[PDB]
Amino acid sequence: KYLGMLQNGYSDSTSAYVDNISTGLVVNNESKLEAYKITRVKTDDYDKN
Amino acid sequence: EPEDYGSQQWAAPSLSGAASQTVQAAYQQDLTMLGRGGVSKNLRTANSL
Repeated sequence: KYLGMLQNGYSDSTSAYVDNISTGLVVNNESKLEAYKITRVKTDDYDKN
Repeated sequence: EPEDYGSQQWAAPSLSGAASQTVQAAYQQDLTMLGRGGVSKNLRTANSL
């Protein structure tokens, strides 16, 4: 409920939202790991199609 | 008691895809190779298939 699904290179589809996505990656600027979180709100007839 | 493991690792397939004859034939061939022989050609199954 807080973090969602941690992305680590799962199967091809697997979805990515439960209903959030969050994971850590190494920044390109230097050798420090950052963590990001994205939340999605469905809209305009997402259920169909 | 343990918890659910493979529920979130399952990619939902199409009805035609799940009932495809090629998939079942490949799985049965692999099982027979395992049971009667033991040859491990294509060791990794490449779970995307």
